[PDB]
Amino acid sequence: EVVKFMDVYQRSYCHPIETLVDIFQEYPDEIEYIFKPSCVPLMRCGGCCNDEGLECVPTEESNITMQIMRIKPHQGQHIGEMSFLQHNKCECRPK
Amino acid sequence: VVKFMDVYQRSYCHPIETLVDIFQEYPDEIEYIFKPSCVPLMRCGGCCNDEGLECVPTEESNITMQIMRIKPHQGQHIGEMSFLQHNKCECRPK
Amino acid sequence: EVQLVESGGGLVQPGGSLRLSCAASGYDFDNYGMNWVRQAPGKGLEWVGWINTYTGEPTYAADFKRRFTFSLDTSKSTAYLQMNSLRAEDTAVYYCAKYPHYYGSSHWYFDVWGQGTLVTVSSASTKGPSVFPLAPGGTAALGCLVKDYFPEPVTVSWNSGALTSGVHTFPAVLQSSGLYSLSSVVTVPSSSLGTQTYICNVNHKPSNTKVDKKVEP
Amino acid sequence: EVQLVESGGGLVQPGGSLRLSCAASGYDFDNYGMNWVRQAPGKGLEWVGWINTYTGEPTYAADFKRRFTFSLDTSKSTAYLQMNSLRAEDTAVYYCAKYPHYYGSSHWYFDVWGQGTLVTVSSASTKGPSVFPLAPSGTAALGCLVKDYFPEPVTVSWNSGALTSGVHTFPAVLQSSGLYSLSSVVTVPSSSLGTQTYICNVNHKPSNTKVDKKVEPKSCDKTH
Amino acid sequence: DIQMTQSPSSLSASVGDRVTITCSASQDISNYLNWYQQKPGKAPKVLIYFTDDLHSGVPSRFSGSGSGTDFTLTISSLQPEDFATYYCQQYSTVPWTFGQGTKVEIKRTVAAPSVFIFPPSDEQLKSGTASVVCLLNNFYPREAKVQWKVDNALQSGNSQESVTEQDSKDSTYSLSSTLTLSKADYEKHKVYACEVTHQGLSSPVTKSFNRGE
Amino acid sequence: DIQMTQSPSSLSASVGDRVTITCSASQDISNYLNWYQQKPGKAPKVLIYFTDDLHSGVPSRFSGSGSGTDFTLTISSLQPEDFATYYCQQYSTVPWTFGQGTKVEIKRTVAAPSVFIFPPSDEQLKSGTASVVCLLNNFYPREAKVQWKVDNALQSGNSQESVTEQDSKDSTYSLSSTLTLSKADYEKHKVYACEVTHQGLSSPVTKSFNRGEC
Repeated sequence: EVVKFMDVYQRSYCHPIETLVDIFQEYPDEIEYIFKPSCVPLMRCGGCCNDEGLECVPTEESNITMQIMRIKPHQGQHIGEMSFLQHNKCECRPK
Repeated sequence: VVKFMDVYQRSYCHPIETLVDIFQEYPDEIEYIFKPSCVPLMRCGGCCNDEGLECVPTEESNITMQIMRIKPHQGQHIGEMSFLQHNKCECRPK
Repeated sequence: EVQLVESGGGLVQPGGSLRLSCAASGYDFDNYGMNWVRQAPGKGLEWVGWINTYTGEPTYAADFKRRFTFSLDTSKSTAYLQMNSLRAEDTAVYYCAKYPHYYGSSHWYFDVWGQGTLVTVSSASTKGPSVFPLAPGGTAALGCLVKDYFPEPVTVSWNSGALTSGVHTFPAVLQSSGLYSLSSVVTVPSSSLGTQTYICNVNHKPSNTKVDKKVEP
Repeated sequence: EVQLVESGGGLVQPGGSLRLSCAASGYDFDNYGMNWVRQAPGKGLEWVGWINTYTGEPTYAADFKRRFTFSLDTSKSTAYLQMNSLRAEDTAVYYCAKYPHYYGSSHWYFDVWGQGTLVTVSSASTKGPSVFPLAPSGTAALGCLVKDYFPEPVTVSWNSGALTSGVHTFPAVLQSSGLYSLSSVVTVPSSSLGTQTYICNVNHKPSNTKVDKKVEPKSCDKTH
Repeated sequence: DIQMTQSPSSLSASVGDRVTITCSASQDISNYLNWYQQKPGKAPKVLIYFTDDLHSGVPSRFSGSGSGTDFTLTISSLQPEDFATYYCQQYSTVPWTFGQGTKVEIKRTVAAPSVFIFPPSDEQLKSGTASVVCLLNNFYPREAKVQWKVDNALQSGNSQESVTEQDSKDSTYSLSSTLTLSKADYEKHKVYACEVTHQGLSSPVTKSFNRGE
Repeated sequence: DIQMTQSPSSLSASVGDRVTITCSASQDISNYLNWYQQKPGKAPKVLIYFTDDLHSGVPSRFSGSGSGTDFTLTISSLQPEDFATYYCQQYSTVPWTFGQGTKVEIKRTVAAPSVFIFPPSDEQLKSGTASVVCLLNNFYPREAKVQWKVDNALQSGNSQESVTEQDSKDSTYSLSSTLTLSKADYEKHKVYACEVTHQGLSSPVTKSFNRGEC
């Protein structure tokens, strides 16, 4: 079908969306592990603002805890809990 | 706490809603302001079972969305613009 | 169906001011830019400017920055054009016109136009017309004479619009008195001058005139 | 509850082969690596290696690479250790032990173990025990003598686990016949000898011998 | 401001003729040029945008070409309803500007007027004025001559004429001439006549009436 | 392979004493060292991991310290149920390796054995052998002497002893001595005795029976 103008604009406006984030980037100091999965689904600010001078940034944040399998090759393999940053509220602010 | 199996299943390579910048998809449309300037498209994302593999589209389709175009000082109107979606993803080597 | 209906025109004095309105229906008013165009009587076309119906941002042709103002009421889907310090060279029919739906790329032509409202810059007073009959197998001619009115315009119809074939409504003529006059006539079969009533409906809005004159043998 | 139950121990001839099995329960078998550790009679601990239970990939201590093989059956949540070309120095109790939940960083200690299963490299045959009463003659001692079995181990309980305090089950001694012998004794109140019954329960799994010997005071025809 | 100049300013062509209208711009506008048609008493209607894209609903006998500073609108087979004034419009830079317009008249075979004369109505005379009206109906070409005669005296300076726009189905014109006299002068004479001279009449046609009969 | 050396190899301490056990690595291992406790007949149990992290469920009287190549396990107040072998384990490089073990025995007050003697059963005498059993119950310390006499003749070569592990509630030991005879030799003689010598007894204790008399 055709997505109507007002529908597209509401659905694309600045708000938290599920975003797949690479576990190694959120933890650059864990160089020695393989993670499974290697990325996690987190709420992060996405979408656009009403003009090019604004950007979508978080104004409220929380943490969520997920079970991630760590493997260090030849040594061991186990699951455990890791914490990740989420965005709960977003605002359009100047850059 | 999110359990291992659920995190793994939700994070594995599949089409996920993704906010795509309209000018990036239409770099010829140079003089316009677009409203909204991005659209939500199903695009591949997520991870693969090991670092040698990357997530990539295998089946694609188009979606038509009404987008407002503004050339500042000249005019303003809406019309239809077509965008590429991903329907199926596969993990393949890099 | 997309239509723009304009209103607000009529007499205004030199140096005075007035406001025209353009009421939109049959489409989403905010999605298309609104243009204003004017045409002085018997002359060419002149673009005044346009207003962004989503943000309210106006753009004026330079010669009109100082005396013309655009504005929106988006809850009434109406655009407004306000004019002050009017001169005689501002006497014209003022149109509104929306921009088009685009397909592929943007081309700034005017898609749907209002019907236009005449603005007359003059300090003279209105004058309402008097309506006289022009009384009548062959063909017969009949009509009515719309005499001594100001300003333009006057509209004439026959049998409330049921009769349009063979109607001629003549351009108004300006008499030495400064007042307008015109004639409207129709040709009909003679045989029907017995079985058939012919009313001419005359309308001069600036004087609140609405006449229905029956023309008979 | 998280438990590891091993099985498959027993007699095997020098140069022979067998498969040990470690059945897990009470957690997701695929989420933690499984280690194998062995302990020879009276000796220290020896890490054999471990296996990735999610992918199946094994990792062997060097001395074990040629004769020891790991494998999985994830549907039955079981890890296997197969061994061949066996020698006397492989006589040992073999343990499986799972890696732990991590909290901060990863620490490779052994979290939950199996009970262990004993592998005896020998050509001798299986022989079940004889069970004889040690009759009581104030606190009284009584017991039963579990004689002439092979191989280890024998379990002994009293009244099916009801009776646990005052019990001593001495370690087996090897006789010159090459068979084991042990005693199990319990001290009990001297006045309960009439009423209370005392049964000893001997189980020698290698030979499917289960005996229950009731022990009570001997009536004699002379008294000093 | 970009000046747009059309030529010719007006033209006459017969049904079926190819008609051509050009538009020159005071500076390069690439292809940002549209064509409008405007019929009497109506808003203009876009025919063509972007030099040559035909708007939906517009017959295919219209087409456009050109680039830079020179542009052309062609009607490949002029039809009677194509009577109108045609305007070009640039959208290269603001302000949008228009050409002066090109009037298109249809040429057709000569047709003589039908003539009618109307005495002043008893209503009008009540209020003290007399208007005598003479109608020339559905003729071609537009040029016509109407002389008023009162008791055979040729009249002068007391009459006004109006002509309709060319009819869009049969391409004819109609004309009205009004003779205005005081009620007093009107009643001092007997015979009121208008004499019509037109290419389609070999001898002048006279319509007349006698006052009070 | 990294070699873990523990010392001492065994030690003896009283209830309440502070006990310390050291582990030495053949090369730096950072803090990648665990400690395990193994009680008789059970799988090892992790006490401490990562040098000093007390595993949940383990009494706080266990603690660890060290780094590099030197590590210490401490028992701040030794309890009777801490009788065990204690092992260290490095996880700096594969293969994981263990120290050789430290046996911790509990020291307590002298206790004399209670002595009992059991004649052979009748069911066993049929089969042609006779076993006579002497039991030494709940004594300390471990060293005891058992001598058999048949009609006052000291036996030698025909008995075997077995000692239990230190008891985990009272820190005592028990011992059994079994004298083996053919059914023929057992009926040739009448009086059967075991003579027990232990630090808790001022002079030896003797237990005996006569064949066929209760």
